[PDB]
Amino acid sequence: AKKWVTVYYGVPVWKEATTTLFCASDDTEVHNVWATHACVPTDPNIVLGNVTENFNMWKNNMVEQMHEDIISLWDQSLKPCVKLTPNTSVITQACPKVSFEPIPIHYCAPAGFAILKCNSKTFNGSGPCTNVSTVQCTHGIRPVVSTQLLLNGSLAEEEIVIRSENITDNAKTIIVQLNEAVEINCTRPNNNTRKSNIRQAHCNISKARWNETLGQIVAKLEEQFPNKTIIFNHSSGGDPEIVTHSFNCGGEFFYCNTTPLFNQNITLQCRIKQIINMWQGVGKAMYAPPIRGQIRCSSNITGLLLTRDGGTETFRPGGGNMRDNWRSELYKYKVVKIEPLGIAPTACKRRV
Amino acid sequence: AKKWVTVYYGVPVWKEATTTLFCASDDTEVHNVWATHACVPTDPNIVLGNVTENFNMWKNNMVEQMHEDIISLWDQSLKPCVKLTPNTSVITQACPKVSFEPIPIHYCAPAGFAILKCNSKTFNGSGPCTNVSTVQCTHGIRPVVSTQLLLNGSLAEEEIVIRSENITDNAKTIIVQLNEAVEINCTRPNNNTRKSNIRQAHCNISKARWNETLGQIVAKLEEQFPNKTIIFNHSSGGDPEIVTHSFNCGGEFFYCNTTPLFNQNITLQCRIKQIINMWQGVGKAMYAPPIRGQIRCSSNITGLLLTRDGGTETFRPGGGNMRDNWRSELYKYKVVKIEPLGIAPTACKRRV
Amino acid sequence: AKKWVTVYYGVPVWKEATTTLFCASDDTEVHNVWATHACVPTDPNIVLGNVTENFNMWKNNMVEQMHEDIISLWDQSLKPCVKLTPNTSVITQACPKVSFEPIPIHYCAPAGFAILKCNSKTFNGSGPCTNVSTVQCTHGIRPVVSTQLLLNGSLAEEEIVIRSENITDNAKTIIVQLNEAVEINCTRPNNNTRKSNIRQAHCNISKARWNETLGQIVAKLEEQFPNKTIIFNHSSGGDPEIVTHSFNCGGEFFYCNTTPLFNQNITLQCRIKQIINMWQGVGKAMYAPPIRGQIRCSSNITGLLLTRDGGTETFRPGGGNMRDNWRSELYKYKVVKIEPLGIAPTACKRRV
Amino acid sequence: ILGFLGAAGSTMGAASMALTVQARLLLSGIQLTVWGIKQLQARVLAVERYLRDQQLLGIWGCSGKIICCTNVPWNDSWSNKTINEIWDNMTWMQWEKEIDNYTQHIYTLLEVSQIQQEKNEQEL
Amino acid sequence: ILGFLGAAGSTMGAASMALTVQARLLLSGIQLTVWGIKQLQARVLAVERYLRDQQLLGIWGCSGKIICCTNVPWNDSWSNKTINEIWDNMTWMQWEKEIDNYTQHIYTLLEVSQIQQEKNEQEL
Amino acid sequence: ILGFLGAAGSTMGAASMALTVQARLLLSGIQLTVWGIKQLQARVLAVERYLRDQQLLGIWGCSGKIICCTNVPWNDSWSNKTINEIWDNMTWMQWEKEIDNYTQHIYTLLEVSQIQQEKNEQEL
Amino acid sequence: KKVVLGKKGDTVELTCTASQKKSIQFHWKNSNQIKILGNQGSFLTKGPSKLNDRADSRRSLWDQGNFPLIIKNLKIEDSDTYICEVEDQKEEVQL
Amino acid sequence: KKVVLGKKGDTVELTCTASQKKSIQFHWKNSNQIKILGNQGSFLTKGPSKLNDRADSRRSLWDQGNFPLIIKNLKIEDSDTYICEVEDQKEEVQL
Amino acid sequence: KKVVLGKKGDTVELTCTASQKKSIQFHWKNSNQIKILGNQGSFLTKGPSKLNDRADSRRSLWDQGNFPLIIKNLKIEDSDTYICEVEDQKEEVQL
Ligand SMILES: *[C@@H]1O[C@H](CO)[C@@H](O[C@@H]2O[C@H](CO)[C@@H](O[C@@H]3O[C@H](CO)[C@@H](O)[C@H](O[C@H]4O[C@H](CO)[C@@H](O)[C@H](O)[C@@H]4O[C@H]4O[C@H](CO)[C@@H](O)[C@H](O)[C@@H]4O)[C@@H]3O)[C@H](O)[C@H]2NC(C)=O)[C@H](O)[C@H]1NC(C)=O
Ligand SMILES: *[C@@H]1O[C@H](CO)[C@@H](O[C@@H]2O[C@H](CO)[C@@H](O[C@@H]3O[C@H](CO)[C@@H](O)[C@H](O[C@H]4O[C@H](CO)[C@@H](O)[C@H](O)[C@@H]4O[C@H]4O[C@H](CO)[C@@H](O)[C@H](O)[C@@H]4O)[C@@H]3O)[C@H](O)[C@H]2NC(C)=O)[C@H](O)[C@H]1NC(C)=O
Ligand SMILES: *[C@@H]1O[C@H](CO)[C@@H](O[C@@H]2O[C@H](CO)[C@@H](O[C@@H]3O[C@H](CO)[C@@H](O)[C@H](O[C@H]4O[C@H](CO)[C@@H](O)[C@H](O)[C@@H]4O[C@H]4O[C@H](CO)[C@@H](O)[C@H](O)[C@@H]4O)[C@@H]3O)[C@H](O)[C@H]2NC(C)=O)[C@H](O)[C@H]1NC(C)=O
Ligand SMILES: Cc1nnc(-c2cccc(-c3cccc(C(=O)N4CCCCC4)c3)c2)o1
Ligand SMILES: Cc1nnc(-c2cccc(-c3cccc(C(=O)N4CCCCC4)c3)c2)o1
Ligand SMILES: *[C@@H]1O[C@H](CO)[C@@H](O)[C@H](O)[C@H]1NC(C)=O
Ligand SMILES: *[C@@H]1O[C@H](CO)[C@@H](O)[C@H](O)[C@H]1NC(C)=O
Ligand SMILES: *[C@@H]1O[C@H](CO)[C@@H](O)[C@H](O)[C@H]1NC(C)=O
Ligand SMILES: *[C@@H]1O[C@H](CO)[C@@H](O)[C@H](O)[C@H]1NC(C)=O
Ligand SMILES: *[C@@H]1O[C@H](CO)[C@@H](O)[C@H](O)[C@H]1NC(C)=O
Ligand SMILES: *[C@@H]1O[C@H](CO)[C@@H](O)[C@H](O)[C@H]1NC(C)=O
Ligand SMILES: *[C@@H]1O[C@H](CO)[C@@H](O)[C@H](O)[C@H]1NC(C)=O
Repeated sequence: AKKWVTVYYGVPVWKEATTTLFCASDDTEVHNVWATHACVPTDPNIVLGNVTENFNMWKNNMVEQMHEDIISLWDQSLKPCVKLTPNTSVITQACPKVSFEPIPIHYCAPAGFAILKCNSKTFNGSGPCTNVSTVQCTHGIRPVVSTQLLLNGSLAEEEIVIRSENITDNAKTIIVQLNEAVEINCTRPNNNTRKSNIRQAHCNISKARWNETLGQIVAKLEEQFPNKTIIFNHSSGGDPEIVTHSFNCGGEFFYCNTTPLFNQNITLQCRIKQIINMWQGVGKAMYAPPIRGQIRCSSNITGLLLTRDGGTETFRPGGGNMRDNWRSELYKYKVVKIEPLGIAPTACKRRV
Repeated sequence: AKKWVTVYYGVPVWKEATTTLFCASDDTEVHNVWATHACVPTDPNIVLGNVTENFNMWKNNMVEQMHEDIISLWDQSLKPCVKLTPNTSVITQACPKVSFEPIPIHYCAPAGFAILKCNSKTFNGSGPCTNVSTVQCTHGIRPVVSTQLLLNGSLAEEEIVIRSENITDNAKTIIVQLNEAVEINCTRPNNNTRKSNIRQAHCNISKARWNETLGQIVAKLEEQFPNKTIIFNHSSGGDPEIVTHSFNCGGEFFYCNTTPLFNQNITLQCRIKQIINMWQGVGKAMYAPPIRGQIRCSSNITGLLLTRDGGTETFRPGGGNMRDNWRSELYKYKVVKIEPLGIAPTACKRRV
Repeated sequence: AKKWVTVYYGVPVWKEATTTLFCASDDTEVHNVWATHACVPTDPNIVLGNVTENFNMWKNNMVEQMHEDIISLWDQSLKPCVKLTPNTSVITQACPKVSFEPIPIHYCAPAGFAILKCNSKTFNGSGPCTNVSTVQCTHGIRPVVSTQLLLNGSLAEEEIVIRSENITDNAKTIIVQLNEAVEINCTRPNNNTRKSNIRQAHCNISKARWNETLGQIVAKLEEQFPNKTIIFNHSSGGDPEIVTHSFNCGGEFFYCNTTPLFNQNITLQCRIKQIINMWQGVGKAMYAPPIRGQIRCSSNITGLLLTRDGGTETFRPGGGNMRDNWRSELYKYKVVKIEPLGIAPTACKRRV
Repeated sequence: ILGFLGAAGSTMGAASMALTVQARLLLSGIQLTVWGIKQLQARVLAVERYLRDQQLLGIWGCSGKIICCTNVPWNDSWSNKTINEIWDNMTWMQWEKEIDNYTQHIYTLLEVSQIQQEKNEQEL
Repeated sequence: ILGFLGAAGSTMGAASMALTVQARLLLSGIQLTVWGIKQLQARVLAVERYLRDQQLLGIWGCSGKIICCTNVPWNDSWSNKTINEIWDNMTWMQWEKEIDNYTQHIYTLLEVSQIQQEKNEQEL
Repeated sequence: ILGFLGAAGSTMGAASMALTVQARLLLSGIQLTVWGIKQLQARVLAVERYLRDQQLLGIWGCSGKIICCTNVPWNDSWSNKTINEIWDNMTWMQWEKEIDNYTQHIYTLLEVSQIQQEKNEQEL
Repeated sequence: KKVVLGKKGDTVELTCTASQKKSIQFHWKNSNQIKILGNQGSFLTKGPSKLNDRADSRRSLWDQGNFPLIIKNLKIEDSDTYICEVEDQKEEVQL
Repeated sequence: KKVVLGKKGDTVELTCTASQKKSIQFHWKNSNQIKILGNQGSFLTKGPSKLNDRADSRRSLWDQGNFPLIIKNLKIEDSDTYICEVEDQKEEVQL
Repeated sequence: KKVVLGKKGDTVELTCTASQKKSIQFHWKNSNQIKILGNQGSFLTKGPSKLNDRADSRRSLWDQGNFPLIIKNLKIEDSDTYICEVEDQKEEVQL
């Protein structure tokens, strides 16, 4: 009847890890050149029982490594001719053009660690996940950088999922993951060699697909705001990299007017430009001017970065933080460690 | 004086294993193409003391794996143009000719297992082997398929060894392993392009070698049947793949009349044919017709599959079970596991 | 107050090892061909606390392995046309010329062993080293063979270090390691095709560098012999491989008159010769005659093998033992093993 | 595998029962290079932690053990629950979380107890 | 190497004598990638089975041991032979084969004995 | 790492103190293919020697232990020094060297003592 | 034994069976132990029987454990008993 | 609160600060919770404010934890209080 | 010591020996410690002795542990004692 302290070894109790993951992945392309020495060949090839875990995508740490490895890749591979760091410091580089087409990479746990995965389709957010499994490696993610539309990512399993740390507040973004992709075809045709045009381009979006998609999004948004009509608007202002929709294909820096999407095919007017701001930190960079021949991007719109007005309701596109883009894919994973030692009350005593 | 139960760890007691072995082995040839992904590079490089073990070649299990891996190799590599499975189901395939020349492969134990080997030259059979050693890997075996004569196998160390589960009964075969090889040269010369000949071929066997070999075999057979004259005969009937002697070189299917061997060089008359029965299971297959140019096989007769008449005595060639062919090489090996825990009576007691 | 015997596991007590080290290292060149199968790729990448260790370069054993591996390399790679072993036995070989340019190799400890390193710049000798660290692998050493001058080796960190087992005795050599290298340029120019010249060559040594170097050496030698003027002399006699300065570049065997160095540039007269004595053991060998075109060696004089007169003092160059050359680089290393078990007096008792 | 009993997902009582059964059955006997090496590196680390922990536990008098009973009484202020409430209804994760802030106190006490007993034994 | 004493090929008595001698001497101190990895995989497995078995044996009160003496008497019906007949003339293989069908009975009894002793000790 | 306590470079007394502290912290929780394989081969060997030694030590009654106390008295002729002179001022290397020639004598005595105790216990 | 005895000029079929459906090798023999018909590998093998030129089987049924034996142009002189040596069984049937 | 109130026609500058110097994302808002100006990624982001065509910042200072907000062509009608939502703090300042 | 003393105009041979047969390096010296003759590596090395132009050895015997020393054109003025510093031994012989 006397209660005593006893100790057990092999107790399966988890704590969050602070470790570093390794990269695994699969012709001079810069990501392939990098991967050649940066990543290992991939793994050629476990649901847990009645467990619950509080995954929190906005407070994760897998993100910092992803957002350090990509800057290193990018900065080494895409050299500006002029790079200005703020006094100021200006350096220059040789500027050959390079092939640029992002490839998937996987993050994998080092010895002693494992990655928890949330398998709940109706993920919702930072609340408890009641469907948890374990892996060594995450699925492959293409480190695509873009601003208003999230391109070439994964799709929601069944329904559009709106994930936001605080929907009500509006000082935070809303990440919308689509359960369907919308195809977009962007190109700069030949016979556009004028100086006053090599910097002009256009994009085609299926009219029906876009309209079907927004109707589905609105039906989901109305759950939070059931008494209001939802109106989409264009951007408010600020740096051009985020005012309009920016992306990069073939090494060229593209900007597109998305007003017609948030106001046959829908045609957007796009431009290519030599002077850009950096996303790597505060500063500017100049890249060598465009080349001749037809240029084309082919992509899947898989999501949106939206914000909502404060004080009928209005939403508009925005973005600029590559970390937000990384979260949209890494939200399902957490890395943990095991501390195999515990204490419990018992009903025995040591002979003394 | 009181006897007590005691337990020891590390007790070297063997049990037969039921595990799966891995393949190790050494230009588009089908076996090399297969081996490229099916087998590992070979091992660049132990007699036991006073032990005895009952090896049983007719009740082994290394055979089933060998006879699953070869079917997989073969079926993937030598596509029939028409394959009929019995109702019936008929499928077709593209039929390029392929290079076909069997190479040796080795079977090797996985972690936790070892292979016992019998080193008794006078092996005899399923009785106890008093000369036992251990290996990880077997010697290499070429998966040659043939019917009446066993070709390109190993030779007996000193004397012809006759191995049969039940010699007396005759419902079972007799595998004769020679201690000498007899060379046979089979070919289809050029300038044989007639339609009514591309399907004709012949084989030369040294007269003296054949006659010397049979005299040696008979002297050994007479040990079982000392009061009878031994007469060899030709086959009785049944499927042509076994009635006559069948083999395959270069992908072509050859048949030879061995009557002159069991009735300068001895010349046998041979043919090449497009429609064959399968050895993989019950069914038939058609292969693309023969090609032009001189075709040659070069081989070592290393053994025979013989049967004996029931009710002077008569023996004849026969065969058809590739498992019998596999046993003729795998009889020396057994795979076991160790259960390092035992009990013995002792003369001590635990303090209580 | 009663003292008892107790035993501890994990006691860090060292003993000298007698093990074998493995080679690691980095176009048909003979050392590269050898290394291809003889050495592993190198290691891409620990000072001890207050410890002291008696390193003894003249009683080490790393040397025997180095002097077995090099003979094997050399003998396999540089075939004499005629090789005589003493009765006598004479064999011959094909004699293609080979590329010959020594590369660095590293010696590395096998599992269970480690190599101690002395990091004391003022190494001095066989006395205790008070600065000790551990490595798996030594630095790379080029197995260069030469007689009077030690070429292409390492330099002393600060000052010329004179290492000799017994300076006073003179039955032993003095190895002088320089803290500066002196460049020497040796060549056989074109347009020297005479028969009675293809075997003539010359070397240039900077006058100032040589004179500066000797003044520094003498200042150091005077520490041992402070009341005597030091005079350098030429060799006394004996086998030509050591009477004059011998070396090998491109496979050719060179001999140089060093009298002007021990008596603008200083020019030495050199010769190339077909019949040599072996350093591998007692015997002789003939090598194929010289080739056409300009031949050049480029090297760093890093040390000297000197002896001193017995009974003003006189020193002269000499050499011939490749083991002495090996010691000049291996003196900093020792290989040891750990015996993790010890005994100490204590103040406790076992309950009985 | 540090989770020798596989208890994540079930309560502690069940885990102990499962061990007894499995131990009985076990005694009774009832790219390919890269990932090859990584698979082993993981096992070697786990072994080393295991062996290490088994002797570190000697500080509390529990070396060479998976389960170790004490002479330090439970302080009810650390839980105020019964044995069956804890062992039948809670998982190890729930349990350790419940008492996560008393760990250093408890470990300290275990060390102290072990020290006192060793002292007492050597005095005799 | 699970056969720590190397007894296949010799009788049990000899194996025990051999152990004592060798243990004393030991304390006293008296393709290349593929097969490289396979050689280690084999050792890692053996280590894991060893460590596992050493704690599984606690069910009979024999953890952390190679050799463990009992409080369960031998039932002569299982052998009807003397100590020297078994230890001097039989190998481990011959011996286990002789008593192969009493194994579960014996293991059961060992577990039972251990349970009863643990019970008796905690009652005090 | 066989040098579990890291004593090369410091005296024995300090090493023991260091162990106590570190053990507490640990319990409390306070070319790439070639060298890849070699790094593991080294660890596997060390593990095997460790596990082996831990049971070999049973010959002196010290299996499953890092530290083991005896019933064999110290013979002063082997040292003629005090406990603090040895433990506070000497390193393990200095110490073993000081008594390097009595090792076989001591090991023999430890075996003998263990034998006698086992005999005495089985007699009861 | 089982009896399935026909007359001269008939055709008869007897079925031997296996319980495991493994297309097991088997051999049909007369009372004088002469091999008549069997399953060798995947092939039909005949022995030096008087039935060598008359007997047959149903190969596709071997996979179902059914090993029928068909004798065409049966003679009364072939009246004998025969054994189905299939698996463990040695069933005797008169024909 | 802190008060830095100017008059119509002026230009004013307010500084919000971070203690960790991480160029933390932040947003400046009025009392009606309208986003005016903030730091999104490395970029300057504006909201649908009456100040959208007048306000600016000092990007190079974000690395020092200084997030100044400059309003050019200030009107008295812009008199309000605003929040520096930088890190944990929610500093209120009148402009 | 051992004495092997010849006369002016003679040729003499002395043999120094090793017990291990390792072709050990060795050096022959006079009483004034002048190196005369030795084994350096696999080569014959001479010292600055009056015998430098007269002495020789038998290289093939070094492998048998035999290190003979031959003095041609011996003078009575060379009468001295010499040391066989071979292995551990320092044998003294008069010539
Ligand atoms: C979303 O995912 C999709 C799928 O991964 C991404 O779409 C790919 O985008 C890349 C962008 O370059 C595109 O690559 C081109 O494909 C063409 C197919 O024939 C190639 O011909 C072309 O090569 C030429 O341009 C390269 C530019 O860097 C040169 O490096 C290369 O040498 C070639 O250059 C020749 O032609 C040019 C003509 O202007 C001439 O000036 C040169 O001198 C030379 O003659 C590229 O490889 C992929 O095909 C796209 N994939 C698909 C399926 O269409 C998409 O970009 C992702 N979205 C985002 C935003 O990343
Ligand atoms: C017992 O072991 C021995 C030794 O392993 C086996 O003997 C070998 O059998 C193979 C069977 O093909 C034989 O291979 C031929 O060797 C010739 C040597 O010069 C090759 O020239 C020939 O290549 C031609 O034929 C191939 C047929 O598949 C083609 O794939 C290949 O491209 C070549 O084809 C050219 O010539 C033909 C001429 O008819 C023409 O039609 C084509 O268009 C093309 O021009 C084969 O490689 C080995 O040489 C044999 N080994 C020896 C030592 O003789 C033996 O078969 C084993 N026994 C059994 C039953 O397996
Ligand atoms: C100290 O270290 C330095 C640095 O490692 C060593 O110096 C190197 O010594 C090698 C000796 O050969 C020398 O190699 C030559 O470099 C030349 C540079 O252009 C090459 O052209 C030359 O190649 C020719 O000669 C080779 C002789 O074996 C042939 O094998 C080869 O095929 C080439 O032969 C052509 O030219 C000859 C002309 O006579 C002609 O007969 C042939 O038919 C054919 O046409 C060698 O590679 C290195 O360059 C030296 N390094 C430097 C920095 O100069 C130095 O030797 C070390 N000291 C000692 C004593 O080892
Ligand atoms: C009751 C009871 N007592 N012990 C067990 C039990 C049941 C299953 C497994 C184990 C066990 C014990 C020790 C180790 C391991 C193990 O899996 N490894 C060794 C350490 C490194 C990882 C591999 C399992 C005990 O039930
Ligand atoms: C006091 C005190 N008691 N034990 C320790 C202590 C402190 C640190 C480490 C260890 C220890 C014990 C056993 C093993 C190891 C170890 O490092 N390995 C296991 C054997 C193979 C190499 C790895 C460490 C004990 O302090
Ligand atoms: C869903 O996400 C919102 C975001 O704030 C969070 O508050 C809520 O608790 C989440 N619910 C679940 C079940 O995860
Ligand atoms: C984009 O190009 C693909 C190419 O097959 C085409 O199928 C798709 O309909 C295009 N979409 C638009 C909107 O042009
Ligand atoms: C829509 O886009 C496709 C893409 O090629 C194009 O062919 C089609 O003509 C476009 N049609 C209209 C009406 O926009
Ligand atoms: C030899 O093989 C026969 C085959 O049945 C078997 O009966 C006999 O016992 C065997 N003898 C030995 C010694 O293996
Ligand atoms: C026997 O075969 C060899 C093989 O080439 C042939 O040359 C020889 O003529 C043949 N001789 C007879 C007589 O059969
Ligand atoms: C320096 O080397 C000489 C060579 O005999 C040796 O006697 C002396 O003790 C050494 N001194 C030190 C401090 O190593
Ligand atoms: C010294 O050597 C250099 C090497 O090329 C040569 O150019 C120079 O003329 C030489 N000078 C004298 C005076 O020896």
